[PDB]
Amino acid sequence: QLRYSVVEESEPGTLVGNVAQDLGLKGTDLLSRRLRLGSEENGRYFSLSLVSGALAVSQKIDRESLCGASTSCLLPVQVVTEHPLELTRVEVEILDLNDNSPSFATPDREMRISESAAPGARFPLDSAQDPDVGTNTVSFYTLSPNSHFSLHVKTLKDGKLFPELVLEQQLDRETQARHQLVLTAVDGGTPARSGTSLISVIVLDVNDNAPTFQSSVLRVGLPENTPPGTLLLRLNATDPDEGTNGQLDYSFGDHTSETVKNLFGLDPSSGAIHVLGPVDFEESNFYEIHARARDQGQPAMEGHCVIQVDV
Ligand SMILES: *[C@@H]1O[C@H](CO)[C@@H](O[C@@H]2O[C@H](CO)[C@@H](O)[C@H](O)[C@H]2NC(C)=O)[C@H](O)[C@H]1NC(C)=O
Ligand SMILES: *[C@H]1O[C@H](CO)[C@@H](O)[C@H](O)[C@@H]1O
Ligand SMILES: *[C@H]1O[C@H](CO)[C@@H](O)[C@H](O)[C@@H]1O
Ligand SMILES: [Ca+2]
Ligand SMILES: [Ca+2]
Ligand SMILES: [Ca+2]
Ligand SMILES: [Ca+2]
Ligand SMILES: [Ca+2]
Ligand SMILES: [Ca+2]
Repeated sequence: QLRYSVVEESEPGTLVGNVAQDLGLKGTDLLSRRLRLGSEENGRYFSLSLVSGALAVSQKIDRESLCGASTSCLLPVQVVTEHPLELTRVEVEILDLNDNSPSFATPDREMRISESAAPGARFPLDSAQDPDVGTNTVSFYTLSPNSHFSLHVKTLKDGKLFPELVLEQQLDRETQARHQLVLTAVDGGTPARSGTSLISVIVLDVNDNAPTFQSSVLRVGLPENTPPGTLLLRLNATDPDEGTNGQLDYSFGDHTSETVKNLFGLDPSSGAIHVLGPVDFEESNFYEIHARARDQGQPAMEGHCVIQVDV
């Protein structure tokens, strides 16, 4: 017969409804007819005033803990009167308050994306939660302003939100090896409550840079009486890649003359060039040697250089 409503989390003593008034009871009738609550468990949440005859909240009620994700939260109690005895079914509806804030699984989420990632590659994000119902749950997401990733949220047939990152511009570890992005979930409350997640995109290295010498061609001079052991020059090639792909070992061309191979010595590590044999100006007065730096990776890459030695 009787249907009342009360807002969730309301403090004990909050009026739910005037039962006695609705049942046509007044004054002595409340004690003559022995107004009561049923022996059911739902009497733990409510109190029926001996004086007022009004139904009130007995303890702070959490509709999240009661109904969960139900559209409506009904709490049925039973009112008992005597002389004559007659029972009244009372349904109290617990209305949803926007007292829960959007939450993420982890404050910080790491995403390891390869540098070679093609534009348009989609990267699903962990969805946020908000145990409130209606618009009091997660309404929309926002992504902090950046230059490589785009936020995309689509609504499923379920109705739940599914956020994912979209790569707008191609990454480059040699520019920045880390992108920190902030993912914010916001509910549709007024005021709106929120939660964040710090997404640190770790750009994984790709061997897309070949070694490079300081100069394309470098010419040097050498006296005709240069003693063996003297270092002519030190090769300098730089690879901006990381780890193995950035380290290199020097080498001569695959078709360097045997004369230049015996006369000129090199170091596959330092790149320093020493002379071993004799060097007469009458035999030859010019040498072009094909220098070559090669990085340790798969697929490997190599840079090339030509050194002109004048004697
Ligand atoms: C070999 O060449 C590289 C670059 O080609 C040199 O790197 C230097 O790096 C510092 C980094 O702070 C820069 O400020 C310099 O301007 C770079 N130098 C040049 C010439 O570009 C590196 O010094 C060279 N090594 C030798 C032994 O000369
Ligand atoms: C999350 O977002 C809400 C609404 O933008 C803010 O009110 C809150 O302080 C947090 O920034
Ligand atoms: C959003 O902001 C909160 C509070 O500053 C952080 O805990 C979270 O990691 C994200 O940066
Ligand atoms: Ca609650
Ligand atoms: Ca709530
Ligand atoms: Ca909420
Ligand atoms: Ca690159
Ligand atoms: Ca790279
Ligand atoms: Ca390399």
